This record gives sequence, structure tokens and C-alpha cells, in this order.
Amino acid sequence: PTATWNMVGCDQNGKVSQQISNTISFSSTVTAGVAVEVSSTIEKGVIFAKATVSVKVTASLSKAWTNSQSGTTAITYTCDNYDSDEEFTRGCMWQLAIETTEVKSGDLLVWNPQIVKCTRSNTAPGCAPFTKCANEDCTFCTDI
Amino acid sequence: PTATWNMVGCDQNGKVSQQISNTISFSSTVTAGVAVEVSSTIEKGVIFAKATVSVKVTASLSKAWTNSQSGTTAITYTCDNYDSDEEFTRGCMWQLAIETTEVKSGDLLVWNPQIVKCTRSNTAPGCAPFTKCANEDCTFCTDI
Ligand SMILES: [Ca+2]
Ligand SMILES: [Ca+2]
Repeated sequence: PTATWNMVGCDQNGKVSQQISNTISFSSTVTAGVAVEVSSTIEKGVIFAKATVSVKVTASLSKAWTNSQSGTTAITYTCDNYDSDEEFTRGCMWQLAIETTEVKSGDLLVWNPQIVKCTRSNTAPGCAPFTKCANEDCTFCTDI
Repeated sequence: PTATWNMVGCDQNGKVSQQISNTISFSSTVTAGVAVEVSSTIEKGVIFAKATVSVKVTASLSKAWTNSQSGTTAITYTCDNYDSDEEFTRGCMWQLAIETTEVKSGDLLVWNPQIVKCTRSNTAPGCAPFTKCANEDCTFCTDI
């Protein structure tokens, strides 16, 4: 047993499944505005102390145009059987620990592939992807 | 019985399931703008009180570019059976109380694993993950 796996969820009493999603989006906005300011002031100031009062009135009008596009991918995995080939009715879903080479398709679709495994209980597996316990206490692995 | 569980939902008359989701997202915006202000003022002021009126006209034009990416994981659990192996037609769903080591996969995928259990009724279980009542009043637990 070489590989190390991360546990992703355990259910003692039924199914476990997962969905993994990535979104990429690009957006842009164009804004055009105009403003009109009409102020005035009255200031009286002779022999020593000066005092003013101002009244300003502003009016604005803008218009923005946005457009955007996104793309998303979503992979879903379900636990259906153990390595022994019996139906899965409980316990844990595992994800291979190696980080992996991202897949792209054009500018806004991206995947990052996972390799998922399901086991009877929550004791961590060691066997390689597509490799099964060969002996009772799982110190050897054979091709599935 | 060692473990403590939190109740997450009870249905006296059918199924209970849950879905747990985590999203991580990074975004950035770049904004470039340009403004033109064309003001003027008329102020008349001799012997002793001064008075002005101002008219300002502004026009702006900006453009923002945003791009973002997110990633989300969603694990779903369903209650299918009791520890006795009968079909689940009512009862409660439980979540192990210990906080748990988060799994990551690159920059925007995160899980935090749960261990879920389902029971016949709403009396709190104490048995360890993958461990079942061994006796009528559940003071001892055996491997499932
Ligand atoms: Ca086989
Ligand atoms: Ca059993």
C-alpha cells in the first residue's frame, strides 16, 4: 500500500455522494455620466470678521452597461459498492491525496480531476487507485 | 459508549438526508476612469458684501474589468438503514461532535468531513463510529 487518501465523509447508516464544482467568469462594465452643479454664495466682509452662506444644487444622470459570461463544471461521485463488490450501505468516501493536473476547455471551463474510493468503515485505506486489499489485514494490494 | 453526537434533524414519518457545501472564491477588478470638469463663476464685490454664482459641468467615463473563479464541494448523506440493518422509514440523523481535519485540493476546493449516523428515534446515541448497540439498553457497543 503506497497511496494516501483523505476522508471526505462517512455515513454509518446510508449513502454518501459528492459534487465538485468550478466556475470561471469574466465581466465588464462601461459607465457614462453627466453632472450639472449650480452654486452661489453671499459673503459680507468689511472691518475684520467675514461671514458667508453658500447654496449648491447638483443633478446627475449616469448609465452603465454590463455584460458577463461564466462557465462551470460539476462532477458528481456516488458510493455504490465496496472493493468486494457488495452494495454500499455505509461508511466512508475517500479522495486520493495527490494534487492533479487541471483540465481546461476554452477560457471558462476548468476541472480538477479527483480519484475517489469508498470503504466499509473509517479506517484509512492505503491501496493504489484501482487496487484492492489482497489479504485479510490489507498489507498487500492487488489489481481490482 | 464514548462518543457524543449532535442531532441534525428528525423525521417521524419518513426520510431525512443532508447536503453540506463549502465554496471558496477569488475575484479581482481593475477600473480605469476619466473625468472632465468645466466650471465658471461670476462674483461682484465692492464695499462690503460680496456675492457669487457658480455653474460647474462634469462628465465621466470609466471601465471596469472583473474576473473571478470559485470552487465548491458538496457532500450529501441519506438515512437508509438502522444499525439493525432494517430499512429507515423514520428517525433522526446524527453528526459526530468532534471537529475534524479539513481536506483541501488546490486553492478553491475544501471539505470538512462529517461522520453521520441514523437512529430509530430521537434518543441520543453514544456508540463510537461504526459501532452498534450490543445490548437491549445500549450500555455496550460492538463493531458494526
Ligand atoms: Ca472484483
Ligand atoms: Ca449488521
